[PDB]
Amino acid sequence: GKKEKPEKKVKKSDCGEWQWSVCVPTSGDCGLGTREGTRTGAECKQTMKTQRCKIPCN
Amino acid sequence: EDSDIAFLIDGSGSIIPHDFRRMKEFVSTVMEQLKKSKTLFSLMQYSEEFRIHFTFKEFQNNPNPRSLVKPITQLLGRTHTATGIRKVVRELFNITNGARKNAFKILVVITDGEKFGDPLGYEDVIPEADREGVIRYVIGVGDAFRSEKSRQELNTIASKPPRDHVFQVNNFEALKTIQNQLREKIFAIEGTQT
Repeated sequence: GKKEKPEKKVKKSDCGEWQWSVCVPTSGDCGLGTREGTRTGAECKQTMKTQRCKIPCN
Repeated sequence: EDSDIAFLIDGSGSIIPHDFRRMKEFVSTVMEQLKKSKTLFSLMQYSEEFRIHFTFKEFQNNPNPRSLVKPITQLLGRTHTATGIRKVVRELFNITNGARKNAFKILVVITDGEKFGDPLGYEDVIPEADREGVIRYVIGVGDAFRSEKSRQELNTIASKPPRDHVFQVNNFEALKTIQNQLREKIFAIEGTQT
């Protein structure tokens, strides 16, 4: 073996990863789309992100 | 090339000439702080009929909003914001009217009352504007937008999310206070970081 390794220490980084939403269109017959992701945590503040998607119209 | 911003002001008979003045003060002041080197403006007034005051092609010749907004008079009538925005996407944002292709097109609507007497609905107009990629912002002014049932129509005129494209004001004078947020949210092409 190598060495028994239990919970030595927790990882830092952000309080969590970013939320990945799907591109929900506004119009079926081609239109704009939106996306929103939020980040929360103990010390991490409520970070909000709102992006815009585009329909391919294939 | 940069952006094509069109202003849609209501000319209904409910708005008094003194308040209609506050509206033209707003659009001209907003037009100035948003006057870029590749940004053109267009404005169409609506009630039951529609009157274009200036298109992007002529704003390029005369980039002074105060001289094109000053001679603007009221039309008087009811509200036809549905058929109005429809004409914007087809006429105001038309290439032959000075509208550029591949340029960011943003539309702002200022109304005081719920759509009454309009033969067209939002379902027959909005999905069209969404296709061409025209992003909208709406400003609610008056008692007509104090109820959440009326606010819904504002959320239909503007683009999602409503908490980003829907502004509400109690009086035409208080429009000066929303000029700041409008300017920032119209320049924000994407969600920046802190």
